[PDB]
Amino acid sequence: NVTGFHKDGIYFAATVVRGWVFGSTQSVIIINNSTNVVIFEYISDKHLREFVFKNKDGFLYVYKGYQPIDVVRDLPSGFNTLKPIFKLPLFRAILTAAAAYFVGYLKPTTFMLKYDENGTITDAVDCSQNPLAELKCSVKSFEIDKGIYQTSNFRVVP
Amino acid sequence: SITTEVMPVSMAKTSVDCNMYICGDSTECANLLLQYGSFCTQLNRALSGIAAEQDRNTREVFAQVKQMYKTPTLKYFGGFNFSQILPDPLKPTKRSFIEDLLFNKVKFNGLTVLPPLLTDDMIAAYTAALVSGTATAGWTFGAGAALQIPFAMQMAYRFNGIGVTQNVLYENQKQIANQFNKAISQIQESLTTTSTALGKLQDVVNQNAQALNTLVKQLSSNFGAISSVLNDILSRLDKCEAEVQIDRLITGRLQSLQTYVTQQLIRAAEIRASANLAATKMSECVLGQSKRVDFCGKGYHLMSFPQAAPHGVVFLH
Amino acid sequence: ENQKQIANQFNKAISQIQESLTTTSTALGKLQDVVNQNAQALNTLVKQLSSNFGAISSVLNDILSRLDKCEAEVQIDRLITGRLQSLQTYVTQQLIRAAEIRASANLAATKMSECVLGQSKRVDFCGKGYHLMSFPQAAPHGVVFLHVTYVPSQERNFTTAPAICHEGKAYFPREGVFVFNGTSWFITQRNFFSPQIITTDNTFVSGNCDVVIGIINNTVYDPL
Amino acid sequence: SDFTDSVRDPKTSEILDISPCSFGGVSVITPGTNASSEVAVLYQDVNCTDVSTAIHADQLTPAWRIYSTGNNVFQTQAGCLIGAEHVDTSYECDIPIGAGICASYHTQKSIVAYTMSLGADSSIAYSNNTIAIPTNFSI
Ligand SMILES: *[C@@H]1O[C@H](CO)[C@@H](O)[C@H](O)[C@H]1NC(C)=O
Ligand SMILES: *[C@@H]1O[C@H](CO)[C@@H](O)[C@H](O)[C@H]1NC(C)=O
Ligand SMILES: *[C@@H]1O[C@H](CO)[C@@H](O)[C@H](O)[C@H]1NC(C)=O
Ligand SMILES: *[C@@H]1O[C@H](CO)[C@@H](O)[C@H](O)[C@H]1NC(C)=O
Ligand SMILES: *[C@@H]1O[C@H](CO)[C@@H](O)[C@H](O)[C@H]1NC(C)=O
Ligand SMILES: *[C@@H]1O[C@H](CO)[C@@H](O)[C@H](O)[C@H]1NC(C)=O
Ligand SMILES: *[C@@H]1O[C@H](CO)[C@@H](O)[C@H](O)[C@H]1NC(C)=O
Repeated sequence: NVTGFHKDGIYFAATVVRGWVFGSTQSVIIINNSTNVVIFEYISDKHLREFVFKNKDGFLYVYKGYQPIDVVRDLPSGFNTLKPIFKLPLFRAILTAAAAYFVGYLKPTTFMLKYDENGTITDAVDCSQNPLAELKCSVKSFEIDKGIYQTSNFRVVP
Repeated sequence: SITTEVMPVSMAKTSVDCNMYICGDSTECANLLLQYGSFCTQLNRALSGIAAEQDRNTREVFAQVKQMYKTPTLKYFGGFNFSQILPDPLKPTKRSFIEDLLFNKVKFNGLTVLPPLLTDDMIAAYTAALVSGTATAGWTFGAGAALQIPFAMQMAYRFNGIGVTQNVLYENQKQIANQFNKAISQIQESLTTTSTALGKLQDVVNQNAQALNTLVKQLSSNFGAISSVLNDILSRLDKCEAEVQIDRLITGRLQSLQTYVTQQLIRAAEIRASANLAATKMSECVLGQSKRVDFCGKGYHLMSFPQAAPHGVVFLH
Repeated sequence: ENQKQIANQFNKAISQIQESLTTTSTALGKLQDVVNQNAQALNTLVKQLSSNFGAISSVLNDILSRLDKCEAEVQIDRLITGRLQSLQTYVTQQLIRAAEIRASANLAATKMSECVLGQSKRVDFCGKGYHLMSFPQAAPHGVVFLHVTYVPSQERNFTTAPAICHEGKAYFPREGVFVFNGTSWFITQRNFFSPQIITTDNTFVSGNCDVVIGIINNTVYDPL
Repeated sequence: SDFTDSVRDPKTSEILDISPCSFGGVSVITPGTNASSEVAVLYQDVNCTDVSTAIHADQLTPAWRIYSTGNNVFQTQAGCLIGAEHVDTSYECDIPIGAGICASYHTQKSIVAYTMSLGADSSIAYSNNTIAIPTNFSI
């Protein structure tokens, strides 16, 4: 589920000056311009661009991506992966300048990724979505012939 | 004179959860067991294969007819009284007298016993159809299509197969019928009086019970740790002094579970050999007459009737 | 009398089994199962090599490039113990599987020794029905038999009788049974309907027709 | 096996028996991912009124996020099935389940469960003065 605007790490995507703030409110500032990037005053030098933020062990990972999309009000269903860009040793974000941004949440779950020859990420299916998905995740193959299989054990949490 | 011969076919299907047996409900114990990477899925796969092998054994033994036959309304074929072998419609249960007197003669650990694919009535239906086909269609219903023969002429043919001419049978049929009825009554009395005649099936059940009991009892040892209960370890130590005790419990319980799996594999191999022998015995002794000496019964062989048994088959040669 | 019909049935059977072997994909289940079991054992051994067994790292060269010769000894000991356990488990599973394959090989050996080089009178050991011969063929890590069988069909009802008597003497068939046909009686064999006239050549005498149940009054042709 | 089974209550001095609440192995039955993508789930040896209540209260540790079905529940002696419809007609067994139940993928198609079929049923008539003789054969 994602919130359309026409905890433990958040997901960002946006269809334009974009800024971020992080704190318990001295201030942690991230400002992205058209050409320059300004960030502990670290200074460095349609379409859909995706930033993945995560935080563990006193470190914060920032990942970036890019994909050319079609001009439409919602977001089309598609497949793309994003590479890491940087990592730093140290939730709502404001942007300004017809524009939209969407936020999804992160959960600790297991995936299973299919590579290829000359291969980036080509296909992936989740391991905690469907019983068929759990079966694919357990037999460790994309094609399962007819039969009965045992995957895991069920238990009721008190 | 008729004689009995008991064989095992299948043993008790079972399964063991690796995460429930070794660790309790602590997720850190799941992490420490995941350090011993990809180990306890092998045991579960082996026991699943064992259960599939048990179902294969029962299916390969009993289901050797492509069609079945209705139980005849009359149980008297020329002086041969068959009321003790074929099932009777009076009882609400559809089992014969021999089968009914022979069936009556013999959690916190994640242990489960899966039910068999075929129930008792399933096997009883197979046995009743097979016996009726022997009694009516003669020796040609598994070797091709069924061909109905009167019982006296089939007896004459089987005597001719032994080496005795037909006139010997047809001159003294009543004496042979009386001997047959006395033999059935004698074997019924011998089955119902004593308590030790089904040794092998009781031995299989007792061996499986002893293995499960000694596994459950071996769970209760501390393996050199300060206590034998994992929850008492996790309620009395921090996350660097309890790790070594958890490691010792993991190692000991892993050794015990691996030993139980190996013993189960060897025992299943022995039961598979017995099941294949029983399958070829019934395929070469009920559906036909065997000229191999001393393979079915003592002396010369005429025919044989199978009966069901708890995890087994009982022949009457 | 009907060699050409049997030859045509033989050729149709060979063509049918060739088509059935070439169309489907699941007929050689057992050899594929053996290969897949061996591959799974090797794969899980190689994957189990990649675990650390509670040590600080799962690569031995990384242990020997980051510790001295008294702090790396305990980690080396843990790797030795874990990999020893894995290798011993693989050896035990291989021994049991080899025992199963040895049993199957002995069964196949005695099957071909008692079914190709000779004709077996054991029912339902080679093929369904009666057995004529068998041809072996090679297979990847195995042998494939082609048993040829002779099965009867097109059954017909008849009226039968145990024995007949002509002048106070019981007559019993030599090899075969008595069939009424709706006409005068005939003698036949038990697997193919080919009637013949009752004659003293294929019939033998024993006793009188007073004690055997179901004697029929009928004539016995003597060839003079 | 040195297991805490019964406890005297430390305050009112009554008797409490301790049992482990429901758990077991789970299995999935599929017709193979070449005909469809719908599967069915078998929960082993539980009277799964408990399982239905606990999954409508969202307390099962196998976290099926989008899977929630309670319209097709069938009870067997090996456990209970969610995702299959009970059919009284007998057919030859396609995949084994236990206690004489076999699932299959016959009729639009769906997963159906039924009772084991013995085979081709027939009945040969007996008479004590009739014989049967074949007249033809096929190699
Ligand atoms: C066969 O034996 C049973 C044994 O109780 C008996 O009841 C029945 O009458 C017998 N059948 C006869 C004598 O035809
Ligand atoms: C033989 O006769 C019986 C009754 O007379 C009949 O039910 C049966 O079908 C017949 N057999 C064949 C092969 O026609
Ligand atoms: C058998 O009976 C038929 C009449 O149904 C008759 O035509 C035939 O000749 C008989 N068989 C022989 C060998 O005579
Ligand atoms: C066949 O059974 C009937 C039924 O009792 C009997 O009357 C007849 O005598 C039997 N047939 C022969 C040849 O004995
Ligand atoms: C303990 O406390 C309970 C709760 O107030 C009280 O009912 C009880 O009398 C006290 N004493 C004992 C011995 O249980
Ligand atoms: C399951 O429990 C309910 C209520 O306790 C009961 O009515 C039902 O019969 C139980 N199911 C079985 C198979 O015993
Ligand atoms: C056996 O059946 C085939 C096919 O129906 C037929 O051509 C052949 O003539 C039959 N055999 C005899 C001996 O009639």
